[PDB]
Amino acid sequence: QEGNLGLIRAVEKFDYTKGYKFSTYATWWIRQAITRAMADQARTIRIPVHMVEVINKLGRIQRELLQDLGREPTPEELAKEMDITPEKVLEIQQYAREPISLDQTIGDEGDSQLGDFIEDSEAVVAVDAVSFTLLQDQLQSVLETLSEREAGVVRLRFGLTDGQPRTLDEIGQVYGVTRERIRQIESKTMSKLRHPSRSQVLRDYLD
Amino acid sequence: FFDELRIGLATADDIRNWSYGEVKKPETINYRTLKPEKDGLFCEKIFGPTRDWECYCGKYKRVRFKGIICERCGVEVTRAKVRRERMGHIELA
Amino acid sequence: SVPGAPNRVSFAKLREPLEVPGLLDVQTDSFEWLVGSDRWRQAAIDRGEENPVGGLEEVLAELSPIEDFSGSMSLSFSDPRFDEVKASVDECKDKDMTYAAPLFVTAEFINNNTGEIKSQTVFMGDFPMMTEKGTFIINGTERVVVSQLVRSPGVYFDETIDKSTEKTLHSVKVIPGRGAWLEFDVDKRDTVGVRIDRKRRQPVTVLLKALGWTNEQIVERFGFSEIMMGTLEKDTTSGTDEALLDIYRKLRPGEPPTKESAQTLLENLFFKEKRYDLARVGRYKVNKKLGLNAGKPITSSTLTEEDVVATIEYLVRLHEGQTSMTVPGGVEVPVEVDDIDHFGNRRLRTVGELIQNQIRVGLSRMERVVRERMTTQDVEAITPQTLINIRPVVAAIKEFFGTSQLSQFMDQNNPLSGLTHKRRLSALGPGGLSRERAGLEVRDVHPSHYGRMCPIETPEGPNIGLIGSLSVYARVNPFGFIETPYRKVENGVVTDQIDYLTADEEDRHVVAQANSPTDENGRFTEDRVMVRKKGGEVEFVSADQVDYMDVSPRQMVSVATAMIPFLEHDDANRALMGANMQRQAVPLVRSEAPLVGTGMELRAAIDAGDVVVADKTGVIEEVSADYITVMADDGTRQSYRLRKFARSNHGTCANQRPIVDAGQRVEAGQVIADGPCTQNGEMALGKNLLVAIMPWEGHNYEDAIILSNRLVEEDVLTSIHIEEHEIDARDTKLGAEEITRDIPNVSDEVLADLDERGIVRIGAEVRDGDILVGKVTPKGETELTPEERLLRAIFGEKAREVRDTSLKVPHGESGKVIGIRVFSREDDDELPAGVNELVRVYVAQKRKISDGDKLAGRHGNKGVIGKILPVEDMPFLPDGTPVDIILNTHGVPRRMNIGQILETHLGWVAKAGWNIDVAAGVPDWASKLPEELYSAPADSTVATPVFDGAQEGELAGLLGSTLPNRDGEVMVDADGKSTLFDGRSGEPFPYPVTVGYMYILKLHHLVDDKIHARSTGPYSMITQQPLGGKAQFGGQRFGEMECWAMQAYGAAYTLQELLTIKSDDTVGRVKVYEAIVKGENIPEPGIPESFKVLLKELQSLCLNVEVLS
Amino acid sequence: LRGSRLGAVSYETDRNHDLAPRQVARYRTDNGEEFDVPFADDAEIPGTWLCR
Amino acid sequence: KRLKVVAAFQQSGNSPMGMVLDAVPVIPPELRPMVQLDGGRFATSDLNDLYRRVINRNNRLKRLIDLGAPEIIVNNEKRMLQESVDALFDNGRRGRPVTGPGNRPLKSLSDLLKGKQGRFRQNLLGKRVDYSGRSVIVVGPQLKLHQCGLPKLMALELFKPFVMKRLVDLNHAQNIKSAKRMVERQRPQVWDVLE
Ligand SMILES: [Zn+2]
Repeated sequence: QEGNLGLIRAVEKFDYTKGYKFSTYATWWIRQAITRAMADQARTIRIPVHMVEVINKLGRIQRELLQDLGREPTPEELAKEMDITPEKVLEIQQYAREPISLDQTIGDEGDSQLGDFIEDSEAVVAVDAVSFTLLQDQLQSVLETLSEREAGVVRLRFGLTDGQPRTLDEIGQVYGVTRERIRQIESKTMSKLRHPSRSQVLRDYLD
Repeated sequence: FFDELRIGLATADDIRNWSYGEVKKPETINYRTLKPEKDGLFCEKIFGPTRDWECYCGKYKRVRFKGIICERCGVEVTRAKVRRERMGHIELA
Repeated sequence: SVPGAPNRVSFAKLREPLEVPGLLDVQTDSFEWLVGSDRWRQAAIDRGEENPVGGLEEVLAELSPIEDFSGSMSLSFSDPRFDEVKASVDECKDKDMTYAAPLFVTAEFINNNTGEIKSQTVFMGDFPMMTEKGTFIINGTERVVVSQLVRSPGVYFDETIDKSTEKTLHSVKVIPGRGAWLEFDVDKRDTVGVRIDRKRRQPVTVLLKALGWTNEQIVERFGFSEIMMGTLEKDTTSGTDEALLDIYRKLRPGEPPTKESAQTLLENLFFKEKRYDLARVGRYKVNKKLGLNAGKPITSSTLTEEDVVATIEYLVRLHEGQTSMTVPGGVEVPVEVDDIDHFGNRRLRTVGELIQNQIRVGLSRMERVVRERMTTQDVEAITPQTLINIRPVVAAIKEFFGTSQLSQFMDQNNPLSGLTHKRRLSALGPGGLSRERAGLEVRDVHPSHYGRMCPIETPEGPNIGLIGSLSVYARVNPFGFIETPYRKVENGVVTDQIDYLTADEEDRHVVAQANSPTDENGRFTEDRVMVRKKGGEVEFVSADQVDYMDVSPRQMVSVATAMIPFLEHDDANRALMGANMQRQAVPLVRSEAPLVGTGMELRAAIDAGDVVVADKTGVIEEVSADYITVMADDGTRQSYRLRKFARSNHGTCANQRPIVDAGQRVEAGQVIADGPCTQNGEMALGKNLLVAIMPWEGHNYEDAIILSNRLVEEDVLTSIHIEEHEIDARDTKLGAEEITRDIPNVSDEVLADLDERGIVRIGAEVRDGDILVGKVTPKGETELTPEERLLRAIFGEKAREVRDTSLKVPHGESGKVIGIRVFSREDDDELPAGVNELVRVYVAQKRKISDGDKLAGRHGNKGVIGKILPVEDMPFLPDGTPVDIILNTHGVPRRMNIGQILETHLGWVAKAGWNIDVAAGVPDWASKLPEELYSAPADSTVATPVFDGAQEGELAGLLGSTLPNRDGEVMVDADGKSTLFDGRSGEPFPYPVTVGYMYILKLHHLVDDKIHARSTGPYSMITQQPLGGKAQFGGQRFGEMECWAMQAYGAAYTLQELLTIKSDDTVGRVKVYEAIVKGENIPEPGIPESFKVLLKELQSLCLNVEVLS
Repeated sequence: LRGSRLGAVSYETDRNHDLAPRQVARYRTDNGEEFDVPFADDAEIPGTWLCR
Repeated sequence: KRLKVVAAFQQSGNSPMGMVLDAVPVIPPELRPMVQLDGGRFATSDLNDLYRRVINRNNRLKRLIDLGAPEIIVNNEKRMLQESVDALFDNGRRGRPVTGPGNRPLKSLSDLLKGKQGRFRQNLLGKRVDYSGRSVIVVGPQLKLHQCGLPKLMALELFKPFVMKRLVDLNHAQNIKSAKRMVERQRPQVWDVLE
């Protein structure tokens, strides 16, 4: 079908006035269309035309240069003729990789599958889901309620109550004080809270 | 609550309704940067975000916003579990 | 025979006329044949063979000469060469590279159009040369090749009856080495319908007409049969072209027939070597079965039309039922139906032929590629090196070892296990009985197994029968048929001529049993002798009728089964179980040879290759724990390195230690060092300890075992186990992975035993979850939660952008680090692509016996350890010595293994010396006892050969003639029983109990590595279910029968909890866990992921599955 | 082995009683159908959209 | 027989239009995920391939109608589209099955539930469970009929959540994580709570 598309595009350019045959001109366009399609959608991961081009160059050179020495060329030999450095060659080789299917059966039987033993790195762990809540019930609830307005700056500074962290002046103007006053009260709060007498309870989460 | 399970023959309108987007392009994931494409089989706009309450363009990344559809890339900030709950449809020629 | 064999008195009454041959000849000789070593040709020539050819030389001679389409130029191969192995065995194994040596084949090129010729060597890859111990080393792992049992090529006459019409029909199935098979037939309607292939059926008369023979020729030779009389007039065809064209259309319908291609195609599939081939064995079998080419060594290896008409003639004679027939020109031969499981046509292909098949396939593909590449190149500057591309042969050889089901990890659980793995025979694998089918009929014993394949040793799983070990005396004929030795006998006299016989050639004669009596000269004492007979049956015959005899009583049993004392007193089932379990015995810290055993224990060690032996007579110069040195008698110095605390494939310790001292004059073939399970060069798989047979408070109920705490105090049954952990640092797209001491989010005390380069110190003790190698990897996730921001701002841990993905000890393993190895790309180590560094850490640990461990004897009496009791709770003899083990009485008779009682009694007799007085001559019960057995000292060792052991009368006399202890008294009476005092209450037991010394093993099915359990942890991604298996937190499976049991109980709620909350309810698991932690009420389960996924699948199939309420 | 999903998990405080103000727009389509999209407080008013 | 077939549609509400498709649904991606394994390997289910074979053949057809190609070209394209959709829904019931690299037929949607594997026959008959353990069994003659002996380590690790709850309840740990870490190394003062 792609060859048919190439034939169509060839016929919209074949020119009798030059005296050439239709086959001679149309072969080039047929090859163009077929190769463009075969390089554009022959992989599950689309390596673009310019990248699959260099991939084919590397493949052909690796296949051909073996006869010169009787070995499969390594990055040194490949780079010596690809006009590119070894690290880029390694990147190209990695880029040419293709994905395998999960449905392959492993274990000398048609019972298990390649995919049963995939451990999830994103799966929620219940304990952490609990722990954070406890922290939310220990940090925000107790330790915050010890300095009134002096602790109020922490609510806005770190955005614990909304999630939006605030700059100094931005929370100095909600009250009637300058940004440096906010910095000063924040320093007072940091010095008082950082002391071990209160940090002993809060430290054990990641001590 | 479960009382009985009906199995009908789905029509075209039901298939259209089941899908929040149409797959108009055959790529799965970008070979570089390893992210879904704008109209591929894994697009975030159709099946939802891959990161919990995040956005493709990064303009929205917090539970502060949920249910909001981004105005520049179309991904709505919501839990990543929707990627196993939403379907897509292909309109045949 | 063996210079260093410890003196072990034997109860043997018969004499050995043939010493046990090498126990690894089957592997080494086959490999030597494959490589064509001159040291194999020297032996092959002695067999009266002229110009013998090696297997690889045969593969090359197959493609010699080569030609193209028009025969303008010819190629040739010859003379394979081997220079030397790349590196040593130890270096090859420690550098996890592949053992191999280069292979060079001299190629030649001839130009027919010009007469120009040339030749040169061609590098044809690296061939994995075998080691001395009959194993290969690939990628740092030791592997073995197990033979494959298959059906030999030939003619298979067969018969079957019809259920409906009670008519019998015959067939002749022919299976070739390669190509398409064919089979004759005699239908119930007398139509002799051949099925030439998977294509359809037609009368054989057409098959015969299509090639040469006309209508009037068939009457010349078959004018004495009824079926062909009818067939020659039922059919109607006189034109050879029609018959040829008819068979052409039926073979390949829809193709254009031609009058010449009709003969061309039929000749291209039966009578040409390039498509259809019968190996050297196939022609031999067909010729002798039908009497063709009598005695001719002709090299033909493909069908001959004479043999086809001979086959139909044989079928005709068999259908009539005549006893014998004769082909005009051949020799007279008998007529009978052939057994298909009989070892006269079942043959084993060994390592040599298994490798040769892959070499042949690779060479064929290479020949295809070269015949393609030939066309483009010129005819003056071309050379074989330019033509040839060695890729396929090397790739196929490398694919064979790493992927073939017949290349197996060697069972290095103990020397005996490895010895009996190299000699294993397998019916499964490619080219054999498909595992899916696994016919139940072929598994049973056939009367030809005697002396060739052990009937007792088989796996107890579904592979029963299909796999068995080779016999002790068996050797493989060059054709692949197992021979066995027999003593030639004559007119009432046994001769000294021992001849190896095959099954078929043995079937012609009469073979007598070994135990039968003979005089000093060799005459048979008894008039009537019990012998075997052609039907594979046991009969009695007079002296004149006998024609052969077995070589020794042990001939029919394998090496492992031979090491079970008093085997003949044990049923086949328990003997099989004991033989299987003897291969599961883990070596102990200190080995002890059995007090009572067979005469085999010696050889089974020496031939196992795990004992260092002297290569030359001389004197030991200096001895050290790490290596030994010896000075030969011809001014030569040899040095042997001893392995120390090396890991085996299965995790055990492959330790070695010396047994000689400086200034000791050793002899050739004398053990110098012991293997894991060895003492003084004798196999030591377990410990001999005091046992009393009696029930005891139910702690040993239902075959459980009870142990004295002594066995734990003095480490009698302690074992060393070494695990091997790995981790590789490799690059990523966000950054490289680094190995360092420092890792985020840990205390400095966690890194106590970590080097500056991250790896733990040698000798440091590692607990569960400890750090073995610190390895940080890029993370790059900067937007932390505001609470974490606040906490990290409060304290000094400001921020980091990397993970703590260090290597940690598995949850359940512990020990001391005994070694570390590091491979780095910095020095161009052969790290597989995509890896920068790799580190291996060895963690070794001692294991004392404990509750739940498994111990078994040599007679299939395995049991778990129900209780370990203090030394003061054990029953003790009057002298005060407590018993170590006590076994339940009720298990002995019903399980039906009385050999253990005799083992215990003879063990007691051996432990305490015995002496029999001679006043009124020798006692009657000791009439035949050898002189050396009259008196022995204490702590002696005795040998009881299998099928020639101590009869119960002699053992009863020995029990009655025991020596006293230090106090001048006997604790065990003449009946093998002794009084015992209860360790708890102190009162003597009301009745005497039987006591002695039993040799018990420690099985690798330990409790230390089988206990596992899970509360909550990792899951599976796709299925959202907890994962299982070897990994930590391996969850359990709630199958279908469990659901049925719960349903039968009416447990609706518990079933729902086990199916939703605890398996795949993602939103329910967290809520249940937090409710438990808070102590709140468990929420009701939600919709499981399984149902949701099923609904989504059915929706994807355009089915509108809508839930109703 | 460990598998990845090109994603991540977070557990911060969800809620509904406190929310950012949506700005709801509706789009008519060339096939005759209409759809709705809620946008953020930025008060943006996109003129064109690609619908389900 | 034809009545027994047709009467199903009669008065059943479902019109026969269902068996002619104007749009083919796409199963959610997570059931056909694109997983990055160790070392950069990617793995993806065969469905992703089959779906592409549709989206390609459809797309090109959308082009061929635009160009007004001859009847033969468009007829062939529509035949390939029908064959590709048939392979997508249930492979192998017509012609030879579509195969991937090597020699193996791809698994279609119908193969997800019809064969030996799949939901109905394989995945719905049992599943793995948490809060469970396994070990060898030995004879306890000192046990009452309603008693069984459990190893200390197995019982502790299996009751871990209850152990932490009680430990934090009795002020042995200041928070859940502290109790968890204490139990990880089996501190001596937890057995009195486990019992
Ligand atoms: Zn966005």
